[PDB]
Amino acid sequence: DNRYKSYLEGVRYNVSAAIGSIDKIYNNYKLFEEQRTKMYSTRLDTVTKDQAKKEAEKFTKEELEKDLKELLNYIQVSAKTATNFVYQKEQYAKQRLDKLETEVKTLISEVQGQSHPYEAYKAIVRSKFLQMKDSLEVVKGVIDRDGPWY
Repeated sequence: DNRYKSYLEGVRYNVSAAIGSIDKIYNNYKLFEEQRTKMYSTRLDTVTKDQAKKEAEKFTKEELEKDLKELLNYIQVSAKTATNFVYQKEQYAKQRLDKLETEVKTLISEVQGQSHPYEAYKAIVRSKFLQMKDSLEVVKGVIDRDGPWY
């Protein structure tokens, strides 16, 4: 019905948003790591090291924690709406979102434990983080299709 379409539209919206968060954090980590390496390089001059230090100092622990909180919020709202997908073609999305919610809660718990930006990033971009985009893309494929599942 039209109510079900509204549920699909909202989950699609939030899962896309979550994937944006996953892409943002990972890329922020990559850039942070690149700039940190430069800033401590033995083969680079002070001008270059200085610029790297300035770019590295922008990656705060607070931005990461807020990014993970945003990610959790999009996923947890989606998981609740996805109860409606039980016994429907999109059902597989419900279990995957519940499990992602649990996993992102763990990452937030990790980031709080750490005090410095680089170590917080290093603690959270590991095995389970690095499968999250793939899992959300599985969800996306379940909830937003333009033809059969081949």
